[PDB]
Amino acid sequence: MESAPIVLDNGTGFVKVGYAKDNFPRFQFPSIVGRPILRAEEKTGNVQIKDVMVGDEAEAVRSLLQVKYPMENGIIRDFEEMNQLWDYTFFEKLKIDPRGRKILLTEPPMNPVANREKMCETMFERYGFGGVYVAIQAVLSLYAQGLSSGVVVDSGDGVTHIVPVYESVVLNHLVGRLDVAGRDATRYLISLLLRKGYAFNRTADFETVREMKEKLCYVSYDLELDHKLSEETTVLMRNYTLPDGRVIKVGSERYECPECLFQPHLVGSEQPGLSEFIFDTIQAADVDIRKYLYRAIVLSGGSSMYAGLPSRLEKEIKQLWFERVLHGDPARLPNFKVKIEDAPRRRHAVFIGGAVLADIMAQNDHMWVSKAEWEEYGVRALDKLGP
Amino acid sequence: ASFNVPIIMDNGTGYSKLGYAGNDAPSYVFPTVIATRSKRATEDLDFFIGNDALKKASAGYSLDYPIRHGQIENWDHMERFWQQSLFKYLRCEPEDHYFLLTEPPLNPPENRENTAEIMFESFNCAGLYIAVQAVLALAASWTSSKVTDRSLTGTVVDSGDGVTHIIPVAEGYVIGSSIKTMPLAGRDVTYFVQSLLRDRNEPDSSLKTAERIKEECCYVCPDIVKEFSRFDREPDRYLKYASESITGHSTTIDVGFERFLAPEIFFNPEIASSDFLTPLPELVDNVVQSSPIDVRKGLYKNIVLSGGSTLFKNFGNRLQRDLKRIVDERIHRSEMLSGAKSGGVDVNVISHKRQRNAVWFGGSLLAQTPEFGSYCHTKADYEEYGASIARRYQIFGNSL
Amino acid sequence: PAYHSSFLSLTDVPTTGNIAMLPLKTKFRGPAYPADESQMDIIDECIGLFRANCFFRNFEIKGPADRTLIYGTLFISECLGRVNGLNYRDAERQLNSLALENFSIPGSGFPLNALYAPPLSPQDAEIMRTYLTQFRQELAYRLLSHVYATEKDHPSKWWTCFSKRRFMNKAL
Amino acid sequence: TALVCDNGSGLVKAGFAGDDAPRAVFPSIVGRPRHQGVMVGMGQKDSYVGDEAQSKRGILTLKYPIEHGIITNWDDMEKIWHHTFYNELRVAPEEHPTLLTEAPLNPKANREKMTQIMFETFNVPAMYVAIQAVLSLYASGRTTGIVLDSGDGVTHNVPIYEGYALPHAIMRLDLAGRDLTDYLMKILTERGYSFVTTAEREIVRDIKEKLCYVALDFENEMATAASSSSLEKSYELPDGQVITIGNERFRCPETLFQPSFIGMESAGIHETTYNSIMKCDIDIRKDLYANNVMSGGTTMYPGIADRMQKEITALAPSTMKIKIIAPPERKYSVWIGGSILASLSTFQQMWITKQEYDEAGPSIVHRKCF
Amino acid sequence: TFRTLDVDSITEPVLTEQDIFPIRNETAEQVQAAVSQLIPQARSAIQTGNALQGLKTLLSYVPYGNDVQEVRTQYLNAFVDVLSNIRAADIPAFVKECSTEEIDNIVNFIYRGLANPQAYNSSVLLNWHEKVVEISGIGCIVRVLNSRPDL
Ligand SMILES: Nc1ncnc2c1ncn2[C@@H]1O[C@H](COP(=O)(O)OP(=O)(O)OP(=O)(O)O)[C@@H](O)[C@H]1O
Ligand SMILES: Nc1ncnc2c1ncn2[C@@H]1O[C@H](COP(=O)(O)OP(=O)(O)O)[C@@H](O)[C@H]1O
Ligand SMILES: Nc1ncnc2c1ncn2[C@@H]1O[C@H](COP(=O)(O)OP(=O)(O)O)[C@@H](O)[C@H]1O
Ligand SMILES: [Mg+2]
Ligand SMILES: [Mg+2]
Ligand SMILES: [Mg+2]
Repeated sequence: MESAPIVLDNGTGFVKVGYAKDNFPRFQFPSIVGRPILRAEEKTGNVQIKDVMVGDEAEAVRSLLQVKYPMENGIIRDFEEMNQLWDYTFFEKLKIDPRGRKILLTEPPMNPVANREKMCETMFERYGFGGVYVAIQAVLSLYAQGLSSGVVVDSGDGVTHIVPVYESVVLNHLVGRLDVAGRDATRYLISLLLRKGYAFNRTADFETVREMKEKLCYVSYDLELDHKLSEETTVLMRNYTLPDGRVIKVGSERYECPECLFQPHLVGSEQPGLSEFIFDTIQAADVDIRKYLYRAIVLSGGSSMYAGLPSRLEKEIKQLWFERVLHGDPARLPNFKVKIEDAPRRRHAVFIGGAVLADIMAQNDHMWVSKAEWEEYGVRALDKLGP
Repeated sequence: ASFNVPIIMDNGTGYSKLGYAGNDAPSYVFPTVIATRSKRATEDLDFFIGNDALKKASAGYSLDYPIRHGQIENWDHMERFWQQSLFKYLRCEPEDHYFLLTEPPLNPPENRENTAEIMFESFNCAGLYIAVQAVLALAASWTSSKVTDRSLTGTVVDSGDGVTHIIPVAEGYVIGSSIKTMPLAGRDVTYFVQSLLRDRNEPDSSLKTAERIKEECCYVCPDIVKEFSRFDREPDRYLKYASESITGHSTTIDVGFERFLAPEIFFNPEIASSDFLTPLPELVDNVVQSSPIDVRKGLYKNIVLSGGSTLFKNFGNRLQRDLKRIVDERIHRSEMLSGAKSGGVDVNVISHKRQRNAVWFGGSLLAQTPEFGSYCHTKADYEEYGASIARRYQIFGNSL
Repeated sequence: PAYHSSFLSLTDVPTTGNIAMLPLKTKFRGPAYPADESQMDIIDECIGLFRANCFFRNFEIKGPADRTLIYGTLFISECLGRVNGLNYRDAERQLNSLALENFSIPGSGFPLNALYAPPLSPQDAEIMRTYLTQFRQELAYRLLSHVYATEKDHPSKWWTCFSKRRFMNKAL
Repeated sequence: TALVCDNGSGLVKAGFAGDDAPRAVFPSIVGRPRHQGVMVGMGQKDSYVGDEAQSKRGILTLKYPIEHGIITNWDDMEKIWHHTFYNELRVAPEEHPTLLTEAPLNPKANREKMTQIMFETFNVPAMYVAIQAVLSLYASGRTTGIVLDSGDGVTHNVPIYEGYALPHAIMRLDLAGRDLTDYLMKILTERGYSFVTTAEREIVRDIKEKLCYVALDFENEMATAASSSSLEKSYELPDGQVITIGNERFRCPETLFQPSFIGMESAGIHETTYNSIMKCDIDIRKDLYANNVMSGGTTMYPGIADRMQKEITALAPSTMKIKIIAPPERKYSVWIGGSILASLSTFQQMWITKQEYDEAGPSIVHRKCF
Repeated sequence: TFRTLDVDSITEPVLTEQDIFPIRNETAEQVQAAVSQLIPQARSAIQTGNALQGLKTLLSYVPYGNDVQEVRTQYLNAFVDVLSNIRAADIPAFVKECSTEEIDNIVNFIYRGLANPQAYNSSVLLNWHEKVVEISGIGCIVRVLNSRPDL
């Protein structure tokens, strides 16, 4: 294929993988590992299950598997299962020998140091990569825009994180985590459907409500209007057929599920939701740069894909500036400019930006942490990878 | 509000407990069952309820339980059950009295709406409080009504006939994000006892005989492979139960491993169900570990038991030891990383003299409060807004 | 959860397909390595766990020792189907006839052909059959010492009740 | 008795003039329940303050009505003042004249609304609103000094000589214990610990008060922490869970000397103090170096006085005798100084009375108070 | 809290009805005079027993506008009074000789009549509705749905 640097978005819900200059993931698959189970469920001779089965091999066959996730909240929870994802990623998805290759990895901005350390150790000491770079996921989503300033908010399966950038300087003191994302919204959909008498407690059923959420949920633009369509009308009602063949009815849960991003208290969090987390972040930036951050609020990651989320977010920031800056005086509201950037490709902006950055540093061999540098400095070799 | 005593109705899946605020017991405790017929039309007058419905199966009435898995699902039958509760048993006029009702924490907005229109339009009650049921069961746990005896923080495990739910409450506030429910309770352990009598082809496997074998013969063991082995090692572990048939003759039933294997439904729900898998000690851990960090000692220090299906011999001791194992293994993982011993946490599971009817006794104690009539919907609220007044969830966080 | 084989803690065990040919106490002829007569082996484990395990409806397999315990668990359900109303002597001859008669191995009408591997060579199939025939003859002979423990001319009802408790909804 | 109330940006301190410690000291917090699920008639209410807000905190959202020394919420600050009078001191405030405290370089509207609420809602006979740093000087038995006060929301330097303040040389920094607690909640994420609720903020403040310290030489303590666990300590969470903390113990307080750790463009407290004395005239510059008074709870760290001394002696010329004055009571010194001032004979003519407030309105506080 | 503050009503002004429908090219007193010339002809045609010519003349002009409710209601009073005085056997012969624009005006003003039964007799308006829709088809109601809001 090519001698290029490999780029790997080892995300909490999905792995995405490919090479420098790729305009889209070469492969993308669930970051899941499966073990064989029997469960008072259908069985046939038309398949065979190995003692470890992962990614697409697990997701297509998950009725037969104990499904587990090697990651949660942007951190590796189990490196023994993460080793099985990385084996699968290199040896039977890419079908590559890692020996002496250079690889670009990704993580969110406020992880434990042990996550990056043991992840780089694994690249040098299981796979024998010749060099590694680890990039902050949301600065890659800005490389995908071809853009040097704006506040970039990335919401995936594990974490929602925000990174203000101005004139290519990253405002590291302003970066933050909202510990609500696509998995919390999926756990909330299970909780809301449980009030309707449905049950989804099997490890294989989490991917079923993920696909249901991803098909049927949307962000209410106006809560009292969606509550009116919900309580006065049947128009929000929708049928979903599970891979069982069972049919379930879903109504208010379609707007009530993703509302936990804009109202985290619905999932028990005390943090402010997306609009107020983004506003408190921009409003903490210096006076001379606030306008440039409001004129480029860059959305990223799969949990930014709910229908109406850009519309609600733009409105709710105008509405929050009107409360907290103008104190309810209409006369200056038309002068406040905000622009949500909401590209079609934005679920993959971290990969697409990693494929840009990995090309920009492909020839600059000193930019990567080397295997020869790792084996003499250990974890102190990673002090190259920013502050 | 009126100066007349509030009327307390805990309508469970198995049993309805009916009475007046401030009494030392419910006035009635009888099954939540209706017996119905299956030139003027009067077949909606001809029904019976409770103990008097159980007497009517031989007279050709069809019995039904209008509450199943904690939720009302037949509003015709629940309206007739309430009118007969009010006018036969409680012998009261709704226009003179305020009512305390109950339902599970999950229960649909639709159920509280349907409940309010029957109470305010069919019966025309003066006012209605629909209580969060296991929050009342915390208040029944006090040693006396005096403020110095109150323990406003505790986990409550309620297990009745139809559903079991674990509720964290702290400083008197319900942490609704942390509610856990297991869809299995006292009826599913009866269907399991019944299924085991039926697998042995015993002379009787009627539902009353499987029920009576739970109440009298069943208990919670430490471990079912050790207890199966004890039923080889010791011979008087098998009991003989004498039962009388529907057509009025004697029978004798050998009762065996269902004595320990049937209460194991709570500690291994993979025995009961394909659809629920997490055992009750792990499910109580998930309630306290999802709950805010400053209330976790208080929630483990006071795990109140509630509802009839928590009364199995050795149940609270199995829950306490298995949860203490989960809790200390999690604390020791942290001591072994840090190189310093903790203070630990005491896990206390609390069984108490009012445990059988803790929701009703709590409802009685809370309806005695001077403020109570201000927490009710009054019929004057219902005349303005209708049944929509009761629709909003009390226990969970609402959008809007 | 359900109970798994203590012999999953063993290592470098002989194997065919992905059955473990575990150490076995027996007097029947075949390939299985003689266990210690003083210690529990997989058949003392398989019968001791069976009447708990047959109630669970979810089971995750840790390795080839559990694949062996499952095949035994399914064969105890077959034996308790075959045994009913017999004298102990008639039951020994009926359940040896059941153990000996031609059965499907994994890789052939086998009920769990997704969870078990086919035999790794044309010769691995013969060692898998000659192990499974010896195992299930011993498993039949050992079960009868429990179901005819207290009386000898009728099978104990405290064992015959599991005859319809179909483990994980699977049967041979 | 006059009352003395220190309007602490994180910690209210209240008592009677001529007493030698606060009668009451408590969090400047109002807490509100984050759950609508309730027990009827059960002693259960719309807001909690002070020690009720701390003891109930797991189910509350906690907010301080003061941020950076400025009252941002007046409806909750009047609950805090109501609680100081009617619940902590157990007095009717209309019987007692009240000394209040203020930070230098605050909004004038803060001091106007603070005199207005005291006469118009608490009905006091008389009141006064002193700058905190001159009270901390009067608490220490001296008329010359440069006072480094450091509370929850503000830190400020006031040069004062022969009882005359030098207001052109005053420095103020919007960095103190709130910002150090924020930065500790931030850097504890690197150990893998997530603290995000307004209740967990109070746990991390307790970690900070119990275990954090000022490094005497920071890059040597960093090299020490990289070499050994002898620097690491353990903390018992309210969960019974054990937390381990290492270089975060001294990286947290280093922010006070290196504000750029939180992205803030400022001099650290050494350079701020140096530039404050260096902005005073050369004859006074001889003396205040021997009288660097430290005040407020953010000056309470282990090692802070020795490192404040080793830093300020590298900026000052080598002929100077430098002293850091850091009493063990420094947490309360602005209150102890207010207790002294409200007890002085010559102070009784310079209160603001209810009569001259009725004759002038709330703008009178700018002609009566420094 | 911020969620309830209407920002859209001031940051994105929506289309008005006069952006969809063209402005009336006549003043309020100019249309009020034009109708005040027609109502006496419509009344007079009832007294001579020529109520069919009473409608044909009244229908030659129609008032519209949110500034003219008084003269619109006076025109509707005359319209319902004229329709109430035409014999039910004359309706089929009259409807088939109306233009598509006269039919559109008849079905529009029977709709304004049906909206106010305490003033207007619905029984004759429903009889006119049956016959106008039977002869001219469904499209005449479709033209009323699509019609201007200040008719
Ligand atoms: N159209 C959609 N509507 C709603 N949710 C979506 C949609 N598309 C994807 N998601 C959700 O986004 C999540 C996956 O997004 P993404 O790949 O960006 O996460 P990730 O990178 O793996 O996670 P993280 O960045 O936190 O480590 C899943 O929860 C998925 O269901
Ligand atoms: N001593 C007991 N031991 C075990 N279960 C019991 C005992 N006494 C009653 N039960 C069971 O408790 C259940 C009824 O409990 P209850 O709290 O009244 O349920 P519910 O409120 O949901 O109707 C029934 O399944 C009943 O058989
Ligand atoms: N021993 C200590 N070591 C470090 N910080 C302390 C110590 N004691 C208190 N603090 C800090 O003191 C601050 C409160 O100081 P205080 O002088 O009372 O401020 P304020 O008057 O403005 O409310 C809190 O942020 C607290 O974390
Ligand atoms: Mg991602
Ligand atoms: Mg119940
Ligand atoms: Mg202070």
